[PDB]
Amino acid sequence: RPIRLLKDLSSARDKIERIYGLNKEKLLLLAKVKEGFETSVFDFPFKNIQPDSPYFVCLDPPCKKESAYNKVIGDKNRTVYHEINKTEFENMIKLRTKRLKLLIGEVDAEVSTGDKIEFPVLANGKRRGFIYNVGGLVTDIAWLNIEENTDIGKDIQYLAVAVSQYMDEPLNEHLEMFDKEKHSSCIQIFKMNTSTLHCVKVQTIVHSFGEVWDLKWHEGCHAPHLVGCLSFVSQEGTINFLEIIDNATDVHVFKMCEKPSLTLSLADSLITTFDFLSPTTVVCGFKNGFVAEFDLTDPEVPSFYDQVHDSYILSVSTAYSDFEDTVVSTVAVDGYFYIFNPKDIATTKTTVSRFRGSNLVPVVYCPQIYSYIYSDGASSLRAVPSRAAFAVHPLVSRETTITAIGVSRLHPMVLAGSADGSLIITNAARRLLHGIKNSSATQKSLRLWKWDYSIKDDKYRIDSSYEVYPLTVNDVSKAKIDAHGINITCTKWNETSAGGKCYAFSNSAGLLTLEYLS
Amino acid sequence: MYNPYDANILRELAILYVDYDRIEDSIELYMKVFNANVERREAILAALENALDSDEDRQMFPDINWKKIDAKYKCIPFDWSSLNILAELFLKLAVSEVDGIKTIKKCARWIQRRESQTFWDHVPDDSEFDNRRFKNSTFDSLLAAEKEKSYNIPIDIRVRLGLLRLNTDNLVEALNHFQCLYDETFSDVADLYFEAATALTRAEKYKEAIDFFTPLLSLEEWRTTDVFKPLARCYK
Repeated sequence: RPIRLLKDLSSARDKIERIYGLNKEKLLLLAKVKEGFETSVFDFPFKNIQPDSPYFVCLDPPCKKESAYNKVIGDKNRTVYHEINKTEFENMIKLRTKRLKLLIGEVDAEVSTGDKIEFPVLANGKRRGFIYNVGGLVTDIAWLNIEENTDIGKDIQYLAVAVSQYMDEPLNEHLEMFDKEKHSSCIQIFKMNTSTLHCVKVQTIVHSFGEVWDLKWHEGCHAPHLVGCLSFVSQEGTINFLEIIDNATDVHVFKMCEKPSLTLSLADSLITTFDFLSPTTVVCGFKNGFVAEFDLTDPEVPSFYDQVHDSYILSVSTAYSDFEDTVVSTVAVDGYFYIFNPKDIATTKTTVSRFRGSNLVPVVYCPQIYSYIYSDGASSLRAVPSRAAFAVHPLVSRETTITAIGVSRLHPMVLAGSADGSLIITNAARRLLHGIKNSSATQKSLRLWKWDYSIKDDKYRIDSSYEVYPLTVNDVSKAKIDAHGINITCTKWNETSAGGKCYAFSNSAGLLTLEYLS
Repeated sequence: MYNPYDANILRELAILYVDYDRIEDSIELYMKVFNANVERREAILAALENALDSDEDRQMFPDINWKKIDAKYKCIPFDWSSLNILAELFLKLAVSEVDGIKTIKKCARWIQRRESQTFWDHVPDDSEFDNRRFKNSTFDSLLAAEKEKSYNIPIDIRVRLGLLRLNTDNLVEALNHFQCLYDETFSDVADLYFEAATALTRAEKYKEAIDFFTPLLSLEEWRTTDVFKPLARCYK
């Protein structure tokens, strides 16, 4: 057959062998995922992500593959810090003074910096978890993971939030992505129990690296003195790795950083996004459209420095597999989405699409179904398998741009947040692993929450009401403008088995929110 | 040392520490008495469990080993009589106001035998003091007896907390506390209204101060310069 457009893959078995190949050990995972999640339309049984489940499936990210601390850091490169008082902390990082009026169902509150609010009882069911107020622009969030075989309490878990001293203004001289900008910004590190949802701000780290994004914990940076190690790109144009050294106490501490354990930098170019290809090497993008793989052990010179885009590379993502090459995907302001193999870019570069030039394009990898998940830079969520770039399947349509996307290593549930304050959940596996014919009716999505705001009343008005949106396949792109603070800036599931039903999301005013899906 | 069991010696000694410029030590003297009271209820109900496994509470449980248990746990009885002045001692401190509010929560909840309802000191809102209590998701999980117990703190302590919330600039909770002053008999609270209106004046809440002072213009004891001077200033 001349199999050259998605409509040629009419037979369900033909689709699966064309999109996923014939490696017997690879096909097992798809059968397990299908049976373990076909009935999981909007939620999944806790029993399916547990380490003993008959349907248990788990693919570790490449950074977890071997111990990295002695290679990436070690005693030769410990992070340099000093402790500080609350008076000087508040002198630089002017987090929001005036309280915000939240409404959550029937409850009002005026909520100050740090005011945890458990969900009040709501008419549509047993909501569990909390709203918060982090007090400035949440630019990124990152859940840590701990191996459940360790002596650490299986229900304790950690989360980090990167917070700007800048506020509800969306255009500022200080959030510029084009040029290098060092300024004071911070990381709030939270310890919480997945069992009782009780949470404490353990450490606050202050740094002059400017705003922080693409924030991720290195799951191989294990040492008895560390919580973990926290990795990010910063507005000073460098990649900074810093040690989250553990306290002898549950009491809060404020810290300032003089030198991070490992700084990746390059002459006359600013690094813009990054991802791990192994426990000790990272792919990264630059302002000038270049791509490079740095060695965390030998950070002086990159392994390669090749041009791949015409302008600012926005997001880079790794599609790891136990059966195929570690391909990398990239999108830029030039709108191209390219997939390539770092062994040789020039012989392997492939195009999935060209978008309208859009200044925030979330891209993530769903390792349970070997598919990239992306916003089209406008208002649709789409899936593309790494080995069949033409097989683009649209997942959901929204009236305003998709601004943040999250996915986990234990389940195929995708979370997407639009700049209208809507948060939606959908099962990507139901689209990828099944036939094309009845796609306009067999795949659906659910709104888990919606923020809203009043210009005159000045409230943030979180709506618990669930809404079902069916898949409009032939749909138009849309762009409804909405209140500056209500856009969703990040969204991520906890990926441990104990925490696997827990997720976190943030608006841009500061209203970080977590729920345990039970 | 000669008598650790007299409330007068404690009150006067605590007052001398306030004039000694150690209001902190005055609260430290109180904390040790409150702790002894908390420990006594843990001991009294543990002794009930021992009697089962074999003061009006003595008449309720005469099978307990009361001689040894009470000889070991003899103490000054802590109650609202102590807590109103302790709340005023935090208002006298004018520092660590949030910790003062938390201290008053711990004490007020223990007086009602509801101390085991631990979530009320973790949450930021004063929900347990109002019909708001039904709205928090942890309340529906309580035992029927725990739901039947009293949540009704004295109007005095409610005003002391309203003043402390206002000092922390938590104006919404200050009004939530002061609302009961408009439900109770004015004849028994007009002095608290003077303190609330003057404290609102200190907080630059001049419109609210006038509103809180308005009832005082109805009695000859309160139709005075202490009200006319703030009224005129707030209007200026």
